[PDB]
Amino acid sequence: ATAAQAERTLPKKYGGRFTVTLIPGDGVGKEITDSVRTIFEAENIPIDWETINIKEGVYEAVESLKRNKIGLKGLWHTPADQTGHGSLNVALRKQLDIYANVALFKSLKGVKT
Amino acid sequence: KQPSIGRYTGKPNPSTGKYTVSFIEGDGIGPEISKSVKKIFSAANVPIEWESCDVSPIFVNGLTTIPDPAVQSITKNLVALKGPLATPHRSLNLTLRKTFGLFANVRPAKSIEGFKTTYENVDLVLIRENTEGEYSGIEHIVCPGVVQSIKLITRDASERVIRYAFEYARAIGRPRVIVVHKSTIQRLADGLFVNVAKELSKEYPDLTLETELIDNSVLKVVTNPSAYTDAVSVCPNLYGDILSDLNSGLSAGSLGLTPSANIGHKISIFEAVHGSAPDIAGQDKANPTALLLSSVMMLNHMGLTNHADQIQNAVLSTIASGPENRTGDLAGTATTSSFTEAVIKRL
Repeated sequence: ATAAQAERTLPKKYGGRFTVTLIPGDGVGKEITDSVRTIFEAENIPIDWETINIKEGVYEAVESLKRNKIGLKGLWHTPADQTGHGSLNVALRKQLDIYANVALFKSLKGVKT
Repeated sequence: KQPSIGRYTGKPNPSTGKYTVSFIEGDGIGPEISKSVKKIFSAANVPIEWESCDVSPIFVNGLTTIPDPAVQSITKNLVALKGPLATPHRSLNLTLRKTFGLFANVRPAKSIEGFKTTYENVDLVLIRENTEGEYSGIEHIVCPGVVQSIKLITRDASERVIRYAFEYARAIGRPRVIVVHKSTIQRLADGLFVNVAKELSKEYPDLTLETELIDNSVLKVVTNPSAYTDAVSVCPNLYGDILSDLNSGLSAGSLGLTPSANIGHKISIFEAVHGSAPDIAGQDKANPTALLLSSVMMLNHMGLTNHADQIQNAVLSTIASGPENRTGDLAGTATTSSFTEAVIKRL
């Protein structure tokens, strides 16, 4: 059997159009994501957002990403109190075994540092 | 007597005493190996005139066809004797069987007197289905990396080969007739072949029917070739193609000595199974024995027993004794030329 038609493991794509997951999340999340949307449709980039919003529906974020394979997200908020729910930023990563974080610290020309 | 199944319809050409037979000299050593046969035939006074024809293929509808000149000739005279020919979209030999309704390959492999090979007392006869089986054109790409080759086995095609086998076994006085198969893992396909023989078995009570797996047919034949000297084995296309080229390997170690007969319902072609040997062509080194024996097979098929036995029992078979005779391929020193006259002497 397998190889060509298989490939249920690349990023969601239908006739040239990727379907990426969008998780705005808490705080400036909602605004900062929108900025990207706007720049994206203004550049007519062939991607369609599947966008999700949420206490334990961190399930639905996982389930979505498992379909699309790729996502773009802001940060969720995390309680410090005892009966608070727990990161669920880490929950997302642990449940998808997205085990590697890369942060890029490169200074920018027009910024006083 | 001879086999009812591919019966020759005689009729010598009323104007001459003779029967008409298409030749097809073929190319390569064909020409020399050919007139070698014409001469030896002349000398023995064979009731046969040669109507040579050319099978160089046309291409009506992209599908390779065979020329009208040669078709009319061969359908008329119900018999032809072809030598070797070269290699041209459809197998030349295939469109040759399809246009003349040839369905059975008869392949004998017998030890030659005065030519020593590793195996001894090998006298083998095998009939092969040459219509269907593994060799129908049917194969499919069912998906990306997956292929199906389809083996076709029908009772109609099986019946008429198995018959010619019983009837041929009877015509050469062999008691046993073996159905080579593999009903073991090809239950339906080979099973049908086998059953069709088992059912035909009854209307040929003088012969005894045995059934053998290729497993054993190949094992036993190589351990001891003579255990099948009362043979006639019938088998589907693939087992046949292999066993016959094997049997020849036993008898002579190559197949420069092997004759084949391709029996059709009303037509029949008799050919040598060696190649065109293009590099030895013209230099007069070829070895007519192969084609020559196919002549004999043809004679018998036509009814000219006396002549066949004459040209085989004496001549060639006997002249291939004495290294001054023989050809380069058998240690001998003789030319195609000297082999032919040296043959005619003991005619």
